[PDB]
Amino acid sequence: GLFGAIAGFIEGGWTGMIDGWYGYHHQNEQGSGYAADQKSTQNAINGITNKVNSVIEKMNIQFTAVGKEFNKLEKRMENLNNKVDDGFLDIWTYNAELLVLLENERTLDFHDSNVKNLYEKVKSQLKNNAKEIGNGCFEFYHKCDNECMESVRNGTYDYP
Amino acid sequence: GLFGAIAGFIEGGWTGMIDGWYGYHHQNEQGSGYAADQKSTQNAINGITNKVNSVIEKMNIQFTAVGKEFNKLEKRMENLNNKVDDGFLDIWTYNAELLVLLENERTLDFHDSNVKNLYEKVKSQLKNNAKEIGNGCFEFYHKCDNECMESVRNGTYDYP
Amino acid sequence: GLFGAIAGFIEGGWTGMIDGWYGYHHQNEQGSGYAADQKSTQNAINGITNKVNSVIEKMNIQFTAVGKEFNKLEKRMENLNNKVDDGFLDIWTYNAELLVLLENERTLDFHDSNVKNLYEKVKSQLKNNAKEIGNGCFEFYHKCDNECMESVRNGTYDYP
Amino acid sequence: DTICIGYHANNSTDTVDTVLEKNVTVTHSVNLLEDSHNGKLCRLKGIAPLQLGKCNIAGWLLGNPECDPLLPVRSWSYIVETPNSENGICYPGDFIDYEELREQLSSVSSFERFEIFPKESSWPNHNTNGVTAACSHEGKSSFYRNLLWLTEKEGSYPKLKNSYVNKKGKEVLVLWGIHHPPNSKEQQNLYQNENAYVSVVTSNYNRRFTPEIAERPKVRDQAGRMNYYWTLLKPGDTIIFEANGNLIAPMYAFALRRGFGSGIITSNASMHECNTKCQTPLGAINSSLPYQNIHPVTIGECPKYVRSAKLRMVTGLRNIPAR
Amino acid sequence: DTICIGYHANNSTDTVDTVLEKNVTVTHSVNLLEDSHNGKLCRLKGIAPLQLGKCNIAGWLLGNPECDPLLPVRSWSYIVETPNSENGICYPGDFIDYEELREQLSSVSSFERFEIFPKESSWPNHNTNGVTAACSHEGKSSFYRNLLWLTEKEGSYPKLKNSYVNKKGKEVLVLWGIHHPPNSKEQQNLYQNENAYVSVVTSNYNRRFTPEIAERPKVRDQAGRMNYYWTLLKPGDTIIFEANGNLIAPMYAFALRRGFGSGIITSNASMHECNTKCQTPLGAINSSLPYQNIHPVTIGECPKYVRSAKLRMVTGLRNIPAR
Amino acid sequence: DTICIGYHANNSTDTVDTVLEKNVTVTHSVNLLEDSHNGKLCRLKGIAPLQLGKCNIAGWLLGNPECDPLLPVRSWSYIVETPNSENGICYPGDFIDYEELREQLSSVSSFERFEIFPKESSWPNHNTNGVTAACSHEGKSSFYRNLLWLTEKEGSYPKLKNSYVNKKGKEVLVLWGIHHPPNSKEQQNLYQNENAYVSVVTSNYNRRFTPEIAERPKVRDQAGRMNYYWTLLKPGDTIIFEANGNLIAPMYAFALRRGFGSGIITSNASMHECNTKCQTPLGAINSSLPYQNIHPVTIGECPKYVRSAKLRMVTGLRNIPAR
Ligand SMILES: CC(=O)N[C@@H]1[C@@H](O)[C@H](O)[C@@H](CO)O[C@H]1O
Ligand SMILES: CC(=O)N[C@@H]1[C@@H](O)[C@H](O)[C@@H](CO)O[C@H]1O
Ligand SMILES: CC(=O)N[C@@H]1[C@@H](O)[C@H](O)[C@@H](CO)O[C@H]1O
Repeated sequence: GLFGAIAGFIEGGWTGMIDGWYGYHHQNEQGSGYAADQKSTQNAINGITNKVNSVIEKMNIQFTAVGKEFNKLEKRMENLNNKVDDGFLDIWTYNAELLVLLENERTLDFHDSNVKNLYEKVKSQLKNNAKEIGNGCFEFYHKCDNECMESVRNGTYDYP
Repeated sequence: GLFGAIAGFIEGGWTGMIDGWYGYHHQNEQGSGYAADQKSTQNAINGITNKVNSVIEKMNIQFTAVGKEFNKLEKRMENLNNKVDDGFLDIWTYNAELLVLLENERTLDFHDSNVKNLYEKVKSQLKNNAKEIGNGCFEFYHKCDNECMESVRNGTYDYP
Repeated sequence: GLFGAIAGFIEGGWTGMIDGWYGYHHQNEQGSGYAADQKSTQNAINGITNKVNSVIEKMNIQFTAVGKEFNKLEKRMENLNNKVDDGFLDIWTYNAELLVLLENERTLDFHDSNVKNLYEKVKSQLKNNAKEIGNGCFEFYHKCDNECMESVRNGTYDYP
Repeated sequence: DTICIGYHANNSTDTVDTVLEKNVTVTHSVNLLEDSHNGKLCRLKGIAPLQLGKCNIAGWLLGNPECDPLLPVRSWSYIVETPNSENGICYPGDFIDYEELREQLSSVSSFERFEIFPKESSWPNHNTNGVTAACSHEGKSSFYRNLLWLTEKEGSYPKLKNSYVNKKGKEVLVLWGIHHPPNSKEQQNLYQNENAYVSVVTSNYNRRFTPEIAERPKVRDQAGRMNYYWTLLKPGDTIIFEANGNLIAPMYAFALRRGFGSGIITSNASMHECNTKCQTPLGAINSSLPYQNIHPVTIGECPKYVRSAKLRMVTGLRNIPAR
Repeated sequence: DTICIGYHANNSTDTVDTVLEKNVTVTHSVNLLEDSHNGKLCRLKGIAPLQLGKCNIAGWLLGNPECDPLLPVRSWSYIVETPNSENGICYPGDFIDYEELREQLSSVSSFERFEIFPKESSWPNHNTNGVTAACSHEGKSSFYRNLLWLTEKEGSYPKLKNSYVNKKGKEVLVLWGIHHPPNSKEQQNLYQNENAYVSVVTSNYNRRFTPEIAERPKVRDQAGRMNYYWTLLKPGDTIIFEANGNLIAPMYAFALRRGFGSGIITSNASMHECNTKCQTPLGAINSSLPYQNIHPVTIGECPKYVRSAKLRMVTGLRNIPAR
Repeated sequence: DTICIGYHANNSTDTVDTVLEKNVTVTHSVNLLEDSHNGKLCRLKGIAPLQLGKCNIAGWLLGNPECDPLLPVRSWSYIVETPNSENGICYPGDFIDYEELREQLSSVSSFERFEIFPKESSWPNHNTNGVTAACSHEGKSSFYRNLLWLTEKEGSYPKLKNSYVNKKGKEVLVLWGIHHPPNSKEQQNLYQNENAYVSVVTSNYNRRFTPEIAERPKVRDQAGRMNYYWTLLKPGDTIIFEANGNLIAPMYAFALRRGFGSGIITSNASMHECNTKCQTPLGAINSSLPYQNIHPVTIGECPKYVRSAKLRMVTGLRNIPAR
């Protein structure tokens, strides 16, 4: 990963999450459970949705394109027509394949970045009230409620 | 942002800083005020300037291009010419629009990255001589003048 | 650099390194020295090698392309042929030059990123068993063996 | 009490290519390449195409006896020829500017076939039963449905001159032919005059035709030849035919209506009662995807043809089930 | 004592699009799309264009009486036709290879109109006052200024042969016509010879013309027709005209000088005393921007035309005043 | 004790450009732009090209006496003309559809030159020794090797009618000419018949030629003219020549074999005993790089031509020796 998070200091994903792409897990006495961070997952959705729609939109509709006939004494013209169709086809095939290859890389790195930033947003929130354990996880020192685990998932959380 | 600084752990910008893109605000019992980081701002200016110039330079001037006439028995040649002109027009419109959309994204990330690294630059200097507070800000432990604030700006300040 | 490592907090490269692109230096009493990280360097080689092969693969071979003659009364056809050849040539020259410029940028950031991630990978292990000094460097608080400096390289070393 | 920060994962096996790595399994992705089509030729926005079948544009427009089933068709959304469209010209000869004529029909949405020169009343002093075994129908010598073979009458071929003023309010496609006997005896026998000529003129068309007599290799068992010509008579204009032999006169002409989006395609697929917005020679397409790798020939509103085998855009992320 | 790290912000309302997000307000950006123009036709590098006005290339080169104001113009930077350029050929007929001639003139930077065959001494044995109502001037029957209608003199039209050796050191564009009477009656009292011909030859040009007489619909009240032809006479070569009727002889010819960057455009904009490096049919452009969405037709050194309505690159950062 | 994390550096001076910075020194890089070749003309996959030398396609196919060295060549990989390929037609005239003939030859991999009409037994009643100073060899008047100038014999020029059935199982290219005397006296002395004509027909070709007599500027000291024509006789078809004058008859024809990848190029480079997969007019290329800036004209499998002066992709990183 470009930002070190995904497939990085956070070895794998959670098949247990089904509310989004990014989220959390808690180890309280009231129980455990996964929860997606709507904020970051939504932004990620609006952006990727915009990316796919931009790619689709730039490729406006292809109107009627047909072949043409040339008599036996029009071989040069027939070959010019051939050079034109093949030349454009080469360019469009090239553009499409490159655009997809390049954006996919950009997209994967995008997610990696979101996870990294989400992790940091939490780390800077908790500060000294917890330690960084198995990468991605945090062990609270004061132990805190479910209503408090929420304060963490929502950016609030009050105490150093 | 891809790097988490702009519109990230540094909520907003300073309409008060007019000497550059990235900088510092100071708070002393000598006074307050803003100061742009020439080093960073300039390097970002060189980069963006070369980028825009590259985009412009790659589109070397369009020389004389006009329409062509065809008699009533040259419909196929007329349509061929039409296909050629439309085809090239579609490709350049596509190329121009795509190139701008993709580079604009990269440019914004560029700035984000610049703010992140400048921050990490200062953080690593004020190692243990202050603490991280309102994100982007640092509260000194020993209280330091105006000259010392400058030692932070020009990358010096060599205190454990 | 985009990630701040190369030419960043790690001012320069090591001419002494001749095993890979990213590595470490020994500073204990059993002698100094350099050691390249096979994991990182290799993964980086797989990616960059794939990138170059993609660029090359996308540009299939140009088959026979030759000029054409036109009689004195086929000036419009001759100019059309000319517009087609120049048109395609402009696009491919533009494509080739843009792709290389943009990917070169990406490649350099990729390395910057790999140095950053490897730096953080180490900085997350040592943790308290040493401090960060000359940027990229860590002074072991407990002082350890050559065999030990190896624990760090092979990603082991799990001490608080 | 521990809170962890993580990312989604699932059982998806979707794969996409990136610049640094190929076949990367991801959680969610979207296909941008349409590879599925109907077979089947369909109506285009409710309008059926013209299926020439065993006939080609030439056989259709000249009225080759084996294309009669096409005589009534008046409108279409596109034209379809098949690999078996062999029935075109039936009497050997050259069809001048045939390719351009095809291009013209490519923007025609419909027309009315009408009698420009009625068989009975237009040629009082000439025979019109001229028929040939090269253009047979039901095993009997016949002739083009839209043309008339004019020949000598009672040992005489009076210089003829016929006009037709276009009052259709549209361009009228007129076709005709010039017959070339293989020898002087035939020329004399069929047209009386040895040095005949044909003249066809309008406000913007002016051509003269001279018989070129010589022995030639037999084609469809004919040493003779017939050259075919055509013009577009503008609204309100007049066309004048003048000749003293060799004229294969127009009997039916076509009042043309222009449209957009049509074209001529070659296909061996079958016509069914389906409707589409996008047709290719292999089958119809119903899709919103930006690209397609089905066929470069398209009628209507279609995705852009590309040679790509796969174009998939990753939306989700690297999928690491961590099983 | 506190020290913060922050970024610039302002009141800029500039917006740009990106792959992930549209209309993003930024502090600094640059427009790369030129959309402003003069609304006028200008001089190109100090040289004015040839404004044919109510005339077209044909009217200009043949010398249509209605195009006399153009007769003296010798050089130009580009040629401008207008939607109302109707005055071309005044006597009905076909202008052979007209489009190609237009293409030739497209690379001509200037020429000298000169008498190739002085009216006074070139045709001692033929009348040269032939005139027509189809080419009237000042409500009076007239004729092309660059051609001469030769007719029978004193009941006779002797076979003529005239030559011209190109010593201008430049290609010489020669134009001429072939008249086609509507009936042999007229053919004979204009040219005497019922069976006439015209021959025009040079070292690389060789063509013969035969009158084709026939009743034709009246165009510009003429049942007759006049076809026009041209050829380029290489430096030093000789062109020979020979005929016994129907020749519409050349009187003036043009010694051509070739240049680069010219062309023919159609515009309804007016000529003003302005100078530009880039001209379009809508107006002149003065810009250094890479793209323009003004018009696809351009003369000079212009920005590349694209269909885009907007192309703006962000230079500054995301604008967050946080007011 | 200390452990540092760092990156590789070296003495490399390679530079590459990026979007943000130009000439960035890197450690490892790869060139993608091929700029080398051997200024030689080579065999293409073992097969040598046809070098026309001082001759051009016209000279070669008509059999211009100055192109005898080419007579035996039966196959090639590509065709090569030089800036000094002047020897085309030697007797002035027009080579009809010459450009299309060149296009036809560009896909011919080989042919067999054979006698379609043996000189000794084809024209029993006509003289075949016709010769001209315009087509001289060894300082003596001669004629095209593949054509025969037929003229009157014993004050007579009988109407000739010869045929040839294509039993070669391949397309046969037939070439011929029509001579045009400058005056009737010459027409009479050479062909006897004042109103001669030539006719050429096949199953799909049909043209008649009429001598057009007129005084003309001398080219290669000839006021006369000779026009050349050609056609492709389909396998099994028959071609018939019929004439009573002016025919420059076919003697040798060409049974053609089609291939792929061939073409005509213009070069002043010399042929050498080298082999290549990619040939350009400047020299041969042996490379695997995606692009080349050597020449746009290519024969074989070559890198894509681009106007770039440099295309270097960085693989290693920013080089900082820190000395
Ligand atoms: C974003 C959201 O779900 N809203 C809750 C809010 O109602 C609650 O008061 C606060 C502290 O518990 O945490 C937020 O997450
Ligand atoms: C679509 C295509 O490849 N064309 C073939 C066609 O050549 C063949 O005559 C026909 C026989 O049914 O089958 C079609 O599929
Ligand atoms: C200003 C600039 O960056 N361009 C120079 C170029 O003029 C020079 O030819 C090349 C090699 O010496 O080095 C580049 O850096």
